[PDB]
Amino acid sequence: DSTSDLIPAPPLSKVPLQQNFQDNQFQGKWYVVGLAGNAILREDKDPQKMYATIYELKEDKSYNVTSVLFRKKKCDYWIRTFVPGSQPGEFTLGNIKSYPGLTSYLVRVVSTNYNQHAMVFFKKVSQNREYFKITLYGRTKELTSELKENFIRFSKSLGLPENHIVFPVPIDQCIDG
Ligand SMILES: O=C(NCCCN(CCCCN(CCCNC(=O)c1cccc(=O)n1O)C(=O)c1cccc(=O)n1O)C(=O)c1cccc(=O)n1O)c1cccc(=O)n1O
Ligand SMILES: [Am+3]
Ligand SMILES: [Cl-]
Repeated sequence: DSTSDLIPAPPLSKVPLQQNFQDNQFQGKWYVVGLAGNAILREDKDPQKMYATIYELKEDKSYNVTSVLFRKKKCDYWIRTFVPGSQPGEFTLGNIKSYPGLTSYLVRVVSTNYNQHAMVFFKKVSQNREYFKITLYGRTKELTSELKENFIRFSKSLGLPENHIVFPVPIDQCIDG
């Protein structure tokens, strides 16, 4: 039992897909350098820490995707599968039935140059609520003011105000394996 209120998800027409997506080149470790979404809230008290996400391309061309987070003084690992969707660079979550409440989960790689930066769009419906986010990935923990501003401009184009955009603080624990 609850009430909640969310900024509506954008139409998918407003979310570009990276042209000629190269699944092999996208593999390896990415740091989460920016986050924006209808459940992202800039929280001064307890700032969001950076985490890392590792993409491994399997034989069947799905990804095994592993996120590594520092929480409660430990390294925490979240492993899931991205299954190729309706065009290259688009995916759905594998084994959706195994996640209670979850009815849909879409990933779309918006842009990347494979060896420095990427922006990836996610949309999920859980308990009948529609969440969306944009993740800014870096191959390193830093990215430029310019790239941050581009991410902010893109996020705003999807209806997000500035207080729904955060830049996680770089850390050294866990994520530099
Ligand atoms: O609104 C979104 N995100 C911002 C709030 C994140 N958060 C606060 C942080 C929680 C900490 N964790 C979660 C790590 C563990 N997770 C899970 O066992 C899990 C299982 C199944 C689906 C799923 O989504 N998760 O996370 C991350 O930091 C983390 C790292 C990497 C990828 C990732 O996805 N997460 O969350 C939430 O509580 C939340 C609210 C609403 C939806 C939602 O999925 N989550 O996780 C969102 C929109 C659309 C797809 C989507 O996956 N997300 O997260
Ligand atoms: Am999530
Ligand atoms: Cl991620």
